[PDB]
Amino acid sequence: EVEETLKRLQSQKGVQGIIVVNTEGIPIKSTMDNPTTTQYASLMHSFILKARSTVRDIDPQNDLTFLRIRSKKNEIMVAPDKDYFLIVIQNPT
Amino acid sequence: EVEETLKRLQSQKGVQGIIVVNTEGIPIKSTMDNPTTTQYASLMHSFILKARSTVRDIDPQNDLTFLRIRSKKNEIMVAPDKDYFLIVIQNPT
Amino acid sequence: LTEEEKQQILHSEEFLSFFDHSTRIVERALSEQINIFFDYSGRKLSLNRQFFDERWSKHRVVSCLDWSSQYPELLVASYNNNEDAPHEPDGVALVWNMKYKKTTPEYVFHCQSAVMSATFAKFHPNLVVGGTYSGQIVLWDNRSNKRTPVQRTPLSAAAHTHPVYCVNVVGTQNAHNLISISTDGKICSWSLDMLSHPQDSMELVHKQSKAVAVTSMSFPVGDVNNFVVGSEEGSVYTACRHGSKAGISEMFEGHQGPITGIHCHAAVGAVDFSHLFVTSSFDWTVKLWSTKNNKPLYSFEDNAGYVYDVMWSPTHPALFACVDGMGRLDLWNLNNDTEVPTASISVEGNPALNRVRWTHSGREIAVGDSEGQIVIYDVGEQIAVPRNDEWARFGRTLAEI
Amino acid sequence: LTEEEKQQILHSEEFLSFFDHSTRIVERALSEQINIKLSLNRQFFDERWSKHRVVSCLDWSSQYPELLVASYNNNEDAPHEPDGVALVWNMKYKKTTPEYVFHCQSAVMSATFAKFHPNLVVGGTYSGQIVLWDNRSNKRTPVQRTPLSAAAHTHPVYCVNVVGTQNAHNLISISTDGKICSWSLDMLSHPQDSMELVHKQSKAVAVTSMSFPVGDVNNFVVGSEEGSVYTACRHGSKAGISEMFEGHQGPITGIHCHAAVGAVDFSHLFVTSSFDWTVKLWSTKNNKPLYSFEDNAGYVYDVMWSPTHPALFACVDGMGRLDLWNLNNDTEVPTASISVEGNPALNRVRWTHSGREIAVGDSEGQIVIYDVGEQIAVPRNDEWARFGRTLAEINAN
Amino acid sequence: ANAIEEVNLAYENVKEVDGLDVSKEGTEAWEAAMKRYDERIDRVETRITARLRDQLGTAKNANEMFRIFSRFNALFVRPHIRGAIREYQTQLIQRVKDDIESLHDKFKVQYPQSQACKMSHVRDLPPVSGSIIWAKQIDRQLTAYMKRVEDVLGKGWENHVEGQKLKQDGDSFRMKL
Amino acid sequence: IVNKAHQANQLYPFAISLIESVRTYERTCEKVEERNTISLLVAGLKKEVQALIAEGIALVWESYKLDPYVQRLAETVFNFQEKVDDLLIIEEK
Repeated sequence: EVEETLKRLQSQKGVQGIIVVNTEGIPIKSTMDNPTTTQYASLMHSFILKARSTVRDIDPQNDLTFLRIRSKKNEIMVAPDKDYFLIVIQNPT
Repeated sequence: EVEETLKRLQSQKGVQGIIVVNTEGIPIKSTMDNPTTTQYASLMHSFILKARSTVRDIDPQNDLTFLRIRSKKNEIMVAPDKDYFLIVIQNPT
Repeated sequence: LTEEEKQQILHSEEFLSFFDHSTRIVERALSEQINIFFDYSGRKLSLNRQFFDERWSKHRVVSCLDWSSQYPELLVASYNNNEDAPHEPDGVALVWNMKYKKTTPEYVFHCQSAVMSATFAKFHPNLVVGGTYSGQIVLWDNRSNKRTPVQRTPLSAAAHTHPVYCVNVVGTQNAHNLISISTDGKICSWSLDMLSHPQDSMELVHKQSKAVAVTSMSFPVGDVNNFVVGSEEGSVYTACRHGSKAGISEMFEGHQGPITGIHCHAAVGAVDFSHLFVTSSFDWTVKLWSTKNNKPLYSFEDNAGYVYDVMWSPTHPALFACVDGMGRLDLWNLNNDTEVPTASISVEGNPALNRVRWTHSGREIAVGDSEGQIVIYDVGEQIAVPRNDEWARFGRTLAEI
Repeated sequence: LTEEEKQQILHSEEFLSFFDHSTRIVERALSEQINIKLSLNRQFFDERWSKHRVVSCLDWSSQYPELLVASYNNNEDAPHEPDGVALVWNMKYKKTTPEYVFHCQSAVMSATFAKFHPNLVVGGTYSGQIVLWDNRSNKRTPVQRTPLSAAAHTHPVYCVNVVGTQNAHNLISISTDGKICSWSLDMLSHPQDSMELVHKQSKAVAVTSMSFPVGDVNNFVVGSEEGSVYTACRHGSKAGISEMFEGHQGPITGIHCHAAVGAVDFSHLFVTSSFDWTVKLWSTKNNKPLYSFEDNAGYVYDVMWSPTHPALFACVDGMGRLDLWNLNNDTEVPTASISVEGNPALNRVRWTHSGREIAVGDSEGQIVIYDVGEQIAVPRNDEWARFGRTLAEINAN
Repeated sequence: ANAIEEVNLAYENVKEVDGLDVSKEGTEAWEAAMKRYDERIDRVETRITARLRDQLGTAKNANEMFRIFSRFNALFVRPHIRGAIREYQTQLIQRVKDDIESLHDKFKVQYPQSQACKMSHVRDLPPVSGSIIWAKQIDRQLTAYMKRVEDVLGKGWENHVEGQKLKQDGDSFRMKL
Repeated sequence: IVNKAHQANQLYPFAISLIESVRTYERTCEKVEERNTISLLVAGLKKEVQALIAEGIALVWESYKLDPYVQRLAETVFNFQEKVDDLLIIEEK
């Protein structure tokens, strides 16, 4: 049940956006408009695939498991699954 | 206290080597095999620039503070600053 | 097009297992909730030039200033009696150019006496007058740069034989009147071109028969002829120029020493009545007034220094520039501050900033100092803030008990 | 590339903030994640800075909580190491290394925090100087030191505390000559109010780790050479030694007045931990021992009142037993007691500004913090005054 | 703020119950009930000391703090509040001491010695007519500081020795002015 | 010991500032004249400090100059300690 997980994450402390990629850089389950979900998760998907190629260049058996970009205004947690990935933007405080 | 910094931050388990590469792509602070990590430092800095473009392009007023790249074999945590960067690989210990 | 049915995989029984693992990673990362501790991490006054050129400003004390009421930022500075040479002129009316960025006096005018006042001929860009110390309000073509008066003044009882501390214009092309006000207990509303006979020369006398010696008077905004006369010691006088109301109407004080600076202002964002005239006085104070209230808002007691002038241009009319005898250009806002100065600057050394006048309908402050020195300011931060009713709202709070 | 360019940039006055933020960020990422009644909370140990270094004094931070200045009297062990250590540690992060080391040029004594100051670690030293450290700098050397003139401090400053609001913030640091001096928290090259606690007999009264009642008064409880707590002022005619609380037989070691009022009366009562082996409850207007506690094994190095529960106190001894005593239920026995590993001569007792936590300065090095949730601000305002009255009734046999 | 509510409530409730418009007795039990209201007063005094230390902590100089202090001098009468905020009061009196001594210095480096002489000459006020204005100028500022002296400490202004000596020296200075 | 305790009780400040001055003077002299250029630049203050300390150590054990000698050496040691920290910082980093 992803619906209870999303609804439980609505009133959580500082949630900027709960989305998830769905078609290899092209999300479907969108809680925002077209750019914030699709274009931003597309850039995140391409850059995390480049990070996969980066650590793959370090060691091909060393793929990626999780990504956490914490910044001044946002903390983007990326959960890389097999085909589609996951992008969740949260507040830093 | 540069040696004190190397000994204290290297004292934490999982840290394979404090290979701090600057923005120039040169290993300004390292304690491991220089030719193997030189390519890793240049590659990781190029993708650090990719992450900087990610943060500066998704949001205009955002600044990249810290990065966590949980890989399959290690946990490559990147510590980017305003002037230079830091690369430290910490395994899931 | 991305897919055909986008909600089928969201409703599928196997794709949600992938979402279950992804949300498991979500719950794995959301349980941190740790922030970075700081540990002592931590993370305007556009002063323009100064027209100081001793070729005609050699030890000459600046008398009242006058902004370019006809020119674009090309002010005039009247000069006090200087005895640097006996037969040479005491005061020299000098004009400069802020628009041209120089230091030498643009137009030099030295009559026989000391120009206690100097002003522009309204809607006559080719004429500047100077009310001298001996009483000869003397005319000069401004752009001709003639250092000899083109038209002197007959020293008569109806005219001024007294130092005209403030000569100024009031209305436009039809209502322009060269009103020279002196210690004669009079105003002399001369004409701009002819200065051999005053058109409306009236007395400035209250119930007493003594000739009230004026001291830094001023004119209201919009030419409503309600000129406020600063007597020999305070005594804010309300007066008119035409009809039976002409002359002295009523007095009021919030000080004792002679008034130093007083002006008016235009729109405060089309809110206030625009005649909030704040006087200043030699008894070390700066008090706000209005023609409707005999004693409104607080007297900013500018102690430790002989106050000289205040101005508040319509670009954010809540911006008066008060000074002292020890050089403190304190310009601020009552809509923002209470009594403290927002943009306060202790000028170089201890200059006696005689006149600190903002650029009307703009912002740059002409400064007439102890010596012939026209230091000019600006802010670059005190923008004309809209809804500047707080200048009146906060003022009414201080006018209750 | 070259060693000259690297060593010039690494030592440039650009990488000071880079090394500070690099150590801050890597130490911030030290919290290992996962991907699959006395509590005895934590012990503080530093290798290059906390070993055979006795703790001079501890101090809780009123601003930026969970911070304590562990001052250290650097013994004759390592002379090349900069004498005097002031380590700031973190509780909220749960780290094993000290957050920022603040060494000095002399064995730091009674280093405390500075109220209404975010980056100002103040502290007396063995050289009679109340050195000052800044949290912004990377160099752990104190940039501001204290003079040693006749008006300035002479004895090693064993107690420095702040008194006054934002209008007149005073840095009252006292020497054992009775020379009390109010200093400014910005410039440290000249004292503001310098004088000596002149007494009738033996003017130079060996004061010891004084305090102030809640309200920041000028009166401080002087732990004299033999008890004789002199509540003294700094200004006026009452400046210097004013009141004497005698009826004691030893030098006070740790003396603390009433902390923040939690749920009882103001309780203008201080407490004396001393070499007399027994804690003694006193009032600021009694001049009679209000109550003398049980003779603890060893001295009583320090004592402190909790702001949450202002009716109890924690004290220590040479054997290593921290004893907190409430008197609303107990009469002659301690409330809650716990020991530290081995037999360390526990030097300090400092309750956190938020209360219910105890910083215990051990023998040498380690600093053990405690946590409790049982003793809270229970509104027994009347029962505390009633028990104090029964104490004043039963003490007079 | 809410101290006014406490004042009104306990004021009527205890002031009109002490004897409840009945007297001529030993007037000690009546006094005890008004002592109960005095305890209510003390509680309000603590509330007012907190409130006024905040507003009087926002301003601290001899003039700025005095403005808010002057707006509440009547609250600054009773000794439980006055003796407690006496810390700030002594600071204000010391600043007024420095200010009056600066006024002495102002008459030292007076008007003809300052640029004001010539600046007054712009308005034609020579030292025979301007130094006298400087004299009454400092007289006016001294009157202001006498109000500071007698209102930082209200009816107990004489109790503060510094303010009393300032009054003496300042009035002798008025005579010099 | 009674005479020493009575004299220390009257004015312990001399001997106290002397001990304070000894530790601070060691930390002052070292970090002050630790370099050639540092000692040559601080010689202007070191001359007066050495003159006061030498005149105090020479005319020591005086009824009207012992407290003055100890206080002079202590004030000079503390001033040399502050200037020592500044000189050592300018010489090293």
